Amino acid sequence: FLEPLLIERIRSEVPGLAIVSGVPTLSEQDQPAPSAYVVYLGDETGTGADHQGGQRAIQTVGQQWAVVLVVHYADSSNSGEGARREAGPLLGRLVKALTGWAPAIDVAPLARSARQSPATYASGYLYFPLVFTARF
Amino acid sequence: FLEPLLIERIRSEVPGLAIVSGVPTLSEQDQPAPSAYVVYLGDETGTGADHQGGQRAIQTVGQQWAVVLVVHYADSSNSGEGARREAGPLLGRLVKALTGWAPAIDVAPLARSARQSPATYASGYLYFPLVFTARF
Amino acid sequence: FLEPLLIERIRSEVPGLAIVSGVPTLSEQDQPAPSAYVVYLGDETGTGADHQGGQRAIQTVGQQWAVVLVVHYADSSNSGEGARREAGPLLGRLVKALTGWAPAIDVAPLARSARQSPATYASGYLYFPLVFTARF
Amino acid sequence: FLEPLLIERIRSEVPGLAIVSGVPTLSEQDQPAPSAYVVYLGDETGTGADHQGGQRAIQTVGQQWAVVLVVHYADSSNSGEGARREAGPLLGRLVKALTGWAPAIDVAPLARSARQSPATYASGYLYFPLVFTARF
Amino acid sequence: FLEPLLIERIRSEVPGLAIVSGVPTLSEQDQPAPSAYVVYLGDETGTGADHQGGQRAIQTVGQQWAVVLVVHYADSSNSGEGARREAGPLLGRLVKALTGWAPAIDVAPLARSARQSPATYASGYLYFPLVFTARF
Amino acid sequence: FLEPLLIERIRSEVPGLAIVSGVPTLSEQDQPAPSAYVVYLGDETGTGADHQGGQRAIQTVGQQWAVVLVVHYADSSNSGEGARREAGPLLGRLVKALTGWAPAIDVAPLARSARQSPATYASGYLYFPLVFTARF
Repeated sequence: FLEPLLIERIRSEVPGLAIVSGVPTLSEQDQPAPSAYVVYLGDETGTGADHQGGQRAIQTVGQQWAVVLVVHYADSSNSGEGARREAGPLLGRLVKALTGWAPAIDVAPLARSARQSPATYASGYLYFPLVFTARF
Repeated sequence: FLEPLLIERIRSEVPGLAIVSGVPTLSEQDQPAPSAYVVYLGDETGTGADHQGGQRAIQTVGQQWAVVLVVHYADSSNSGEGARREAGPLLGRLVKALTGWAPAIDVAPLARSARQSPATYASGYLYFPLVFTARF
Repeated sequence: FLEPLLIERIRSEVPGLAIVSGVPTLSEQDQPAPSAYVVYLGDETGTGADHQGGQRAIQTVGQQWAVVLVVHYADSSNSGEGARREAGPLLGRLVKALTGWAPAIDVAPLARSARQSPATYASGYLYFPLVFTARF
Repeated sequence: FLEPLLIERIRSEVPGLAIVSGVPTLSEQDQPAPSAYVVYLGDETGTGADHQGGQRAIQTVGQQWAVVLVVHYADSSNSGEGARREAGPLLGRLVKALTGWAPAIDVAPLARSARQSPATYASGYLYFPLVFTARF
Repeated sequence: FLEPLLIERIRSEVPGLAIVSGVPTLSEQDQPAPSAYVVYLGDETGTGADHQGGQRAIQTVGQQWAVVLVVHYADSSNSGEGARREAGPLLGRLVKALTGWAPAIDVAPLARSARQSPATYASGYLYFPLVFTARF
Repeated sequence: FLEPLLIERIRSEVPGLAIVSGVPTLSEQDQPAPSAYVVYLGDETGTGADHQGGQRAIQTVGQQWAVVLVVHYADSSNSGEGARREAGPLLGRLVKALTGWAPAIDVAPLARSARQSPATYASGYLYFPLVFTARF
């Protein structure tokens, strides 16, 4: 219950052309700019372990959080050259800022996943079903 | 089955500009005032324990209850400065009045959660998936 | 399979102004009169116990049945004074007539719940998620 | 796989005024005649018992089948007098013809339920959630 | 992965009047001809047995497949005489051609069910919820 | 998280007449060309085994991926001659390129299924519910 203090800098208006898009199916044909395009998948819950405490019946609630990549630059049905090759550094930047960059945390792990996040394509332009953990 | 006696003062017409809004997705762009914006999540049920009694097959039914924060003041895609920093006292007020302030209760715990209620943002303005327990 | 014989008197046309309303979301703003406003929640089923018999594979089927309270008299966003305080006797009348007043019953318990039926408000006028058992 | 031979007489055009109604929510206000008004609930399945055989992986499949009663004669919001009191013989006729009257059956029990079939009212005119077994 | 070689003869344009109907609710009132009217129910899956192998994590997947009978000849709300009595040979033909007539099969059982396939009527003209297995 | 490097060549614009079709129900009557027509089925997940590791709570996530075949050439309600007989080599090409052709993979098995992928027809022209594994 303290993430906003760092979320403020986590979010930095990634797209320069998209304005008031309310970003978080994709168009892939008329998007003004390659915005972050965050997505939500689900949640993780469990008890009967170190997560659960005493009063208030709360536990360390597992949280899910994913993103969608929209570049379509150098990849317009030609080949996957420049779609993720350029994203690599961008993917690292996104995964390091939006996740893994947490405030002073005691019971808020803010789990981050640098690797082991497979993504498969479809629709003929670009799909990226990212899989990351939040834990908070 | 006695909460209304204190609910009467729990609710005190938080918004001064919103009238007959039937508050309990959000707009985040044309809301007249920062109302309480309460939300409902689910329920908790269980038997075979101290909750269950004899006749009437009733038990201490776990109840879920959450809220949504809508301020968008000092936080208009600029930064999370003034969104929750000002809410902190307001969040405490809300969580202490709407929850944890119960009448003479014998089997109505009215559980309250001051901490351990994480919230994540999205849509580019403000999201707050509050997680609180009611137990009644 | 004999409840109608007493249901006939259970139902007595509670509202004097509402006519052919087909009562069993609520409006809370243009309702002519405070009708009973019965609601249905679900069912309870189980076997491998005294409920199950021999032939016909039938058992004492648990039945769920609830009501909604619509008074909005002395409680019009002012305070919860007169909403349930006046309902108390009315709630007892409803729960004693509609439930617990059964015909000659051998395997039809017709369970009734005088207490332990919590209700929470929302929408800014009145909500009452009653929880009662029927067992038949 | 032989029921039609007796279904032919099971069905005998109960309503005299309803024509091509395709009977199997109810109106309760403009129905020409009190038709049978059969309804379907679900199915029952199980293996690892005498139901399952050898080849073809088939078993004695439990089947669910219910009916809806629509009389609204002598019961028009007045009282439950003549709604089920007259139905009693009619209910027996329906449950004995539509169910329990099976052809030469070896693995087709065609279970019938004379009693233990509770029904609850609602909507202000008449409801009858009949519960019967078919087993085939 | 070889069924088409025999499916080619399995399907033989059963209806002579229905053209480009895309057959696999029914009308029962304006159908030009009594087509096969195949239907799909679900699937059967399982592991940890002889079905599962080594690589490719595949197993002998249970497959469900059913049909709907539409004759309405000699059975037009009169009686079930000629609806299934004439279908009997037709039902055998359908169940022997569409199922049980498989190519050279090693791990494709193509299960067939001659008997033990109950069907119940409704809607006042004809219903036939056939239950057959495919296993492939 | 490296598949695109080979996906780039996996996808090679199979249809020559279909342009900007956004391929991944089918029409089967006005399709310009026999495109790949990939489909998605679901996912496979599991823990408590060699899949799960230490930090990041990730595991070798099972992935599902299937295709739909649309040829309708030499098979136009005549017979299944030329529908899959010609597809055989095409099916092998598709299953070898789109699957089983993976980059340098350490924890990305990219499972491929040459056989044991049954497909059943329906709708009167062509259906092919392919079943393949991706594991990544």
